[PDB]
Amino acid sequence: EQHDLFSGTFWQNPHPAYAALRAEDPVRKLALPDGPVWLLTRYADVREAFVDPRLSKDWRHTLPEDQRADMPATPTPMMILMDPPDHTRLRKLVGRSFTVRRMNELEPRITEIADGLLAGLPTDGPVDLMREYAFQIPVQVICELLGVPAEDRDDFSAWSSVLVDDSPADDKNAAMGKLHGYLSDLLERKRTEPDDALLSSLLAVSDEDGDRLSQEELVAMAMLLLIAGHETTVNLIGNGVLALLTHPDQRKLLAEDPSLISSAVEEFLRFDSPVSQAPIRFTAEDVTYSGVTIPAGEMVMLGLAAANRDADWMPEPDRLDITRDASGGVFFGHGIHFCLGAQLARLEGRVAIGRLFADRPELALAVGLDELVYRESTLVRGLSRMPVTMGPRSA
Ligand code: HEM
Repeated sequence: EQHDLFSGTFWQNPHPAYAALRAEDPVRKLALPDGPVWLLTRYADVREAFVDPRLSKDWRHTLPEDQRADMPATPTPMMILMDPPDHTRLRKLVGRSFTVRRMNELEPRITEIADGLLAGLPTDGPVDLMREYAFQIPVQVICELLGVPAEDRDDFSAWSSVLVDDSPADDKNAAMGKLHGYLSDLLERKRTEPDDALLSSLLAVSDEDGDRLSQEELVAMAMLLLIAGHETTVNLIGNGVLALLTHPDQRKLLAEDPSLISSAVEEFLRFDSPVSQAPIRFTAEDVTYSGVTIPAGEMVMLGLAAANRDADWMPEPDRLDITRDASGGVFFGHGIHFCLGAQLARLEGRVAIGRLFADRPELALAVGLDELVYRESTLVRGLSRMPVTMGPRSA
């Protein structure tokens, strides 16, 4: 029978809806509030679509040919909203700074951030694990990555939460201006006073033809990292913790062998992908997937959460198996826009989740599954809150 889509029963558990879509309606127009968008749910179609040159990030394909003259490529020069060759240049410049060592160097800091939060949580609560733990880690990590002065952090975090929906969308519109101004000035302090962190690194960036990020590009890139790395990581933590709380068997396996945490994080990303659909693509011309044709100029979402449970890709896809092999999941995307932060996200997930279950072996949900409340956000699989009882700290 007809499962609700992006409404009703869908928000608490969209997986049955996605399974029915993959089986019966794999390429489907969705009447979303701000406008209709097409959804692809089969793994093979999603994978193809990510490398389909006819599926663009350039919103100007929504305009008929005669209306394009005046029009800018992007509303903000963010690399995620570009096609090659412009994307290729920004990806080359920023990518330089995302070194293996920079990631390894962050691990002790992420560990300290997690331990600091864990220390302040009570044994008997109940406590909202989202507000109190998952929400805090990723922005504190972004602060560390970028080199936001520790005095400016609680302020930085404050305006960051405003971007992750506190009140109406009037304030975010100006919170961007605050973060833009703040980052703009910080970049100046880094220029005068180089440090080992990312903002400083991004200024040095210079290819042999002398190329470098403009002042405008630098701030847009920093804002992109904040936005791309905050809510996403929060939901990796929230969703992975929930997966363990709801699968006693897998939780036992991890407890007996803590080294499974890396494999576990890959499986959480597959089993309940936090970026549930990829951000919109635009058809540059008509495309046909699973015999269904999407006209030129349309908006298209790639169903990552749906694709990651496609049995044509992964056998027993509805089973959580933290020993499973990750291979080929689409939770970080695929092709040219593949998540720049994937290594950092994976690090944050394994520290946040691994340390929590190590610190609090008797952690338990304090409500029934049917009582969990998810954010009604098209591209997000995210708990609004997670009531838990932390239980005693491990011996
Ligand atoms: C925590 C879990 C995360 C998930 C599931 C995730 C997922 C994704 C996905 C699916 C894409 C590609 C979107 C598309 O092709 O339309 C992407 C791109 C991107 N992500 Fe992540 N992300 C995560 C964390 C992060 C973090 C921590 C950072 C930075 C520290 C980051 C930075 C970026 C950037 C800059 C892009 C754009 C890359 C490009 O356009 O070339 N992400 N992410």
